[PDB]
Amino acid sequence: KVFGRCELAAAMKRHGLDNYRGYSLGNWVCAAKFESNFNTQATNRNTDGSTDYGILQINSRWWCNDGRTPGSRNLCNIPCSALLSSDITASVNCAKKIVSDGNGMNAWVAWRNRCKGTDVQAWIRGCRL
Repeated sequence: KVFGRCELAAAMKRHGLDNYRGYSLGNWVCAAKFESNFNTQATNRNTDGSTDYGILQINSRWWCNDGRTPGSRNLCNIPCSALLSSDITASVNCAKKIVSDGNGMNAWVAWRNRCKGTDVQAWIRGCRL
C-alpha cells in the first residue's frame, strides 16, 4: 500500500507515536516519506547481506529475522515479512523498540539527513488526527 501523508499521520497517531520518546508525530511521517516514499512494501537489499524492510526500512541485521542475514539479532522478535504488511502495526512496534534500545531517531539515515533541522510539523499540517 502507498499511504497518503495525512492517512499515515493518523495511523501513526492511533499507534501512539506522537511525542514517543520526545519525537513529535511529524518526525515519524517525515522519516517514512524519505525512507520508503510511504510504500509499505519497500525493500532495499544491501550488499552486506542485510535488507531494509517496509515503510520505515527496518534492517534485518539487528531488528527482524529474514533467515538470510549474517549476525542477525532479531531484537524486535519478528519475521521481517511482518514489516511488509499494509497494516503498519508491526513496523510501529519495532520502531518503538529501535528508539527504546538506546539511539533516538538517528537510527534512520533518512531522518537524520532530510528531517533533522526542518519544519517537521509541515508533514502533519492540515491533517485530521
